[PDB]
Amino acid sequence: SLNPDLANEDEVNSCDYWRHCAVDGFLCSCCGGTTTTCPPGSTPSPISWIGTCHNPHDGKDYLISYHDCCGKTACGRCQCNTQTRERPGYEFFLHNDVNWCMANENSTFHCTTSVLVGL
Amino acid sequence: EVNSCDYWRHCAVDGFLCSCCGGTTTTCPPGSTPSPISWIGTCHNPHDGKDYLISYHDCCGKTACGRCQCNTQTRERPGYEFFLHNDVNWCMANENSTFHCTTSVLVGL
Amino acid sequence: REVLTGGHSVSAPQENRIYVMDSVFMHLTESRVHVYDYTNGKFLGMVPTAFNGHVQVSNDGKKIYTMTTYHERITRGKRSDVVEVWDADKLTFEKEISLPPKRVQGLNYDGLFRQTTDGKFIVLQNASPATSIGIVDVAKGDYVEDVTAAAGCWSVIPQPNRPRSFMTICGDGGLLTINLGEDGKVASQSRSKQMFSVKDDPIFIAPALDKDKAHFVSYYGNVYSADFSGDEVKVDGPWSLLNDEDKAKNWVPGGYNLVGLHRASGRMYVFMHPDGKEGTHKFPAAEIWVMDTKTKQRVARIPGRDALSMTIDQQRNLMLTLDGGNVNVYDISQPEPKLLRTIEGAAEASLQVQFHPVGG
Amino acid sequence: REVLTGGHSVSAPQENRIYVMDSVFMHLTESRVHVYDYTNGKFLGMVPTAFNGHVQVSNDGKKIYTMTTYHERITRGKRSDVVEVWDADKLTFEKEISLPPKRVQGLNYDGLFRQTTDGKFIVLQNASPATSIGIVDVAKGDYVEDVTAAAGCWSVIPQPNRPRSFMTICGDGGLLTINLGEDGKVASQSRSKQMFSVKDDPIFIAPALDKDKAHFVSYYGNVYSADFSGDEVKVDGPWSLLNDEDKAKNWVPGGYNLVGLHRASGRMYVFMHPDGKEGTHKFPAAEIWVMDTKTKQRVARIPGRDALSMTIDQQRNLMLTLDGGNVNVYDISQPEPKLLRTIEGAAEASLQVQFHPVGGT
Ligand SMILES: NCCc1c[nH]c2ccccc12
Ligand SMILES: NCCc1c[nH]c2ccccc12
Repeated sequence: SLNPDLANEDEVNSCDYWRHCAVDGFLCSCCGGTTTTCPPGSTPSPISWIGTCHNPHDGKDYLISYHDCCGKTACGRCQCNTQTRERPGYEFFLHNDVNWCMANENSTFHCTTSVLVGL
Repeated sequence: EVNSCDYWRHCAVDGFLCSCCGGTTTTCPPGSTPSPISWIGTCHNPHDGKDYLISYHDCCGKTACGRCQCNTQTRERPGYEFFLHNDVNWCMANENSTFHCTTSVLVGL
Repeated sequence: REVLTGGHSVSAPQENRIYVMDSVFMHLTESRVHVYDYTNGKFLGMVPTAFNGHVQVSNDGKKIYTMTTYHERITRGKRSDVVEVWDADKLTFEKEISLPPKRVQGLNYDGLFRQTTDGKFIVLQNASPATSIGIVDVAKGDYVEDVTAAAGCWSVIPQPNRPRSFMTICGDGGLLTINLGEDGKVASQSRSKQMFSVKDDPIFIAPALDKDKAHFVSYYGNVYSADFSGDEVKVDGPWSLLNDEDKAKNWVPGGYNLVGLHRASGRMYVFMHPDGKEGTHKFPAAEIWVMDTKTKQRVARIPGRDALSMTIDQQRNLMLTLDGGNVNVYDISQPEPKLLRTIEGAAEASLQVQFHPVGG
Repeated sequence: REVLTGGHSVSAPQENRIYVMDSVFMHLTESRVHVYDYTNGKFLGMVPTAFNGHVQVSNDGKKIYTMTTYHERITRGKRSDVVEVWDADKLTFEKEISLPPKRVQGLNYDGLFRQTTDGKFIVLQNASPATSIGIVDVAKGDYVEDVTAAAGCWSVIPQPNRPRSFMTICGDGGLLTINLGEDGKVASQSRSKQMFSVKDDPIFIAPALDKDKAHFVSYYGNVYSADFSGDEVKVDGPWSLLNDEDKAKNWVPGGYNLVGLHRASGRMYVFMHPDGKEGTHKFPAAEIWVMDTKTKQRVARIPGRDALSMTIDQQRNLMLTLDGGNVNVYDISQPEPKLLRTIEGAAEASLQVQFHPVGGT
C-alpha cells in the first residue's frame, strides 16, 4: 500500500487511489512517468501543495506532497480533481486550484502526482 | 442553411465555417484578417444547375474557432494542383498564420 | 462579385454580450474568451489568451483586459507575463503591459483579476509562490505598485463605494483593506478583526458583493459579512444558511464562483448540494438557494443544473450559471429565478462567465 | 521517504515505440507527438510541437526531428519556422535550426517532411505560396538553400537506393528528380516523361515506396509506377486495382497516407471504399486491399476500421492504421493481415503514425 510501483497499475492510475486525495490534474503515472518520476523531458516542481491522506490498507495517515511535472504541454490522461482537506488560497500550500509549476523555469503544466513524505 | 456543411457553396471547405464564428459567409469574425490568397472550388448550384467558382479565403490571426467544422472535397486536388488543394493553411502567407475559420466567397460562373 | 472583408465590429450591442473564459485545460496554452449574445445564444467572437488567460471587461465597457503568460518557445525560453488591452467592439489587440513574472496561474476565480471602481487601476493577484497584489495603471500602461503588505492573503474584492479601494482575505481570518492613491501607490491600509476561523470554518473566497458590504459563505454553510460603509471594515458572523431539516441531509455550499448578490433586494444566491462532507466543497450544485440577507432566512430553492460558477447583472435582473461547458440564463427580477435558456457548448472548460458592463 | 525526480528515459525500448502526430486541429497551436508502445498500447511520453507540428525520426534512430512555427505572441509578432532536434530516449529538446518563414503548414502527409537515405539532409516542403523544397544540413545545423527547380511540384519521395536523392510530383504529371551534393546543394536533376494525366487520372501523393521504384494510386483506382533503378526515372501505368465486380460497385481509394508497400513480398496496401464519385477521395477505408504488384492482382481484403492513414515496418512485418484517434496494429507477414490490437485514444486529430526505426541499412 506504500509502494505504488509494486501495486496494480490500474489501482495507482485511479483517482480513488488513497494517496491521490488532493490531486487536481493529470496523473503522471498515466503520462509515461510513475507516481514518483516525471515523464521523460518534464521537470519536477520544487514547490507543491501538501496535505494528509488516510491509508485504509494499514489504517495510518500520511503526509503527501503534490508536485507537478513541468515544461511540457498538458498530458491529457487520467484527470483527477479530488479535494480532501483542500483549502483556499489564504492557506496557500493547502490549495490545489493553482499551478504548482508556477516557479519553474518553464511553468507549462504537464502532469501531477502524490509523493509520500511521511506518517 | 449557411451554417451547414452541405450548403452548396461549401463544397471544398476544409475548416470551420466563419458564419458560425461571429462572421458571415463572406466576412471574417472581428479581429481576424482575410487571407489574400486562397484555394478555389467549383460548386454546383442546386437552383440553376450551373457550376460556380467559390474562393475559400481563410480568416487569420486568431486561434481555432472550433465551431461548424467541415471537410468537403468536391473537385479538390492534391498539392501539385496547388490552388485547388485544401489540406494546407490558406493563411500561410498572412502576417500571422494562425488559422481561425474559412469563408466561402462566390466569384462567378 | 463578392469580396471578403475584415475590420468588422461585433454584430450585437454591448448590452447583449457575455464573456465565457475557456481555460481549455486539456490544451491550456490555447485558452480563450468566447463572446456570446445571452439573448439568443449566438457566438459573437473570441479573444485568444495563450496559457491560462484571465479576463475582465473595463468598467466603462470600451475595452477587454486579459492577463496571460508567454514564453519565447512556449515550453522553453524567456517568460513574459502581461496584461493586454483589447478593443471590446473590434476584438483587436491594442496594448501590452509588462508584469513581473509572478502573475497567478490558476483557475478563473473573479478575485484574481479585478479593477478599482473608478476603472483607473487593474488589481491582480501574484504568487511567486509568496503572494502580493499587483497594480497596473491603465492610462500609463505600466505596472506601478506591488502590495507586499498583502503577503499571506489571497484575492481582490473591490469596494464599490470607493474609487480605488479593495480588500483581500488573509491567513489570520481577517480582511486587509488597501486604499490606493491617484498614482496607484498604497495611500493607506487597515486590517479588520478576525471574521472567520481559518481552521474551523473556512470561507469560500467568492464574495456576494453589495455596494457597501460583502457576504461570504463557508465550507459548512455559514455566512460571514464585512461592512465597509466606514473606513474601518466591521466584520460579523456566522449565521447559518441551514435550518434543522437542511442539517439532517448535510447540505453545504459547493462550487467555484459560487455566490452572487442581487443588490436591490438583498437576495443572495448560493450553490448547494446534499451529503456534504470533507472534500465536497467544489461539487456541482444540486440546487441554487435564494437567501434573504436581511432576515437571514432562505426564501426559495431551485434545481442547480450541476452548475459550478455564476454571475449577476443588476440592471437587467439576470443570473448566469455555468457547469463547465454550458451557460444557463435566469431572470431574477422576482424571488424565484426563472430559467430563460441554456447556451450549450459555450466552452470546453470554463469556470467563469461575466456580463459586459452597461452602467458606465 | 519518496522524492520526485526527472531526467528519465522512455521506459520501453526503441523497437517497441511508435509516434502518433496529433495535430489537435481544434487547438492547433498545441499540436504534439504522442509516443506509444505498440506491443501493449502504453503511453510513453510526448513531444510538444506548437502550431501544426510535423515529425520524423532520424534514420539512425537516435533523434526525433520536428518542424513547427512560432510567433513571439502566438497570434501576433515575429514568425519563426524551425526544425527542432530532440533526443529520442530522453524526449528533450537539443537544437533549433532556423528556416525561412515558408515551411508548409498543412496536414501531416509523410512527404512534406522527409530525409535523405543517408540521414545527412532533412528535406521539407515550402510554400510561400510558391513552392520549393528546403534542405537542412543536419551536421551543420543549417538551412542550405531552396530547391527552386521544384516550383509547381509537391512533396518529397526519397530514393532509397541512393544516399542523397529524392523526387517530387509536378503539375505536368511527371516526376522531378533532385540529386544533392555533399553540401546539400543541387548537383544534378532530371525530369521524367508524363506519368499520369493530371486532369483525367490524378494520383494521390502518398508513394508505395520500394528500394528502387515507387507506386502511386489514383482517384479512380489505377496504379502508376516510377522506376529509379537507373539515373533516369522510367514511368508506367496505368493498371487497375479493380476487377469487373469492383468496378460495378464503384470501389476507389481514399484516405491521406493511404498506401504502403511490403518490400520483401511486393505486397501493396491500399485503403478502399465503395460508391466512389467526385469528392470521396479522403473518405475513410471501408476495406484494406492487399495487392500483388508483380501479378497485379488482389491477394486479400479486410475490414478498414474507418482508417485514413497507415505505415509499414519492413523489419518486423507490421502495418499500423489510424482513423484519426485510434491506432490498429496488424501482422502482415502473410498475404492476409491479422489484427493484433487497437490503441484507443492515441490522438485527438492524427493523420500520421510512424514506427521508431529498427535497422534499415
Ligand atoms: N493544480 C491544478 C490547478 C488548476 C485547475 N484549473 C486550472 C486552470 C488553469 C491553471 C491551473 C488550474
Ligand atoms: N484548410 C485546412 C487544412 C488542414 C487540415 N488539417 C490541417 C492541419 C494543420 C494545418 C492545416 C490543416
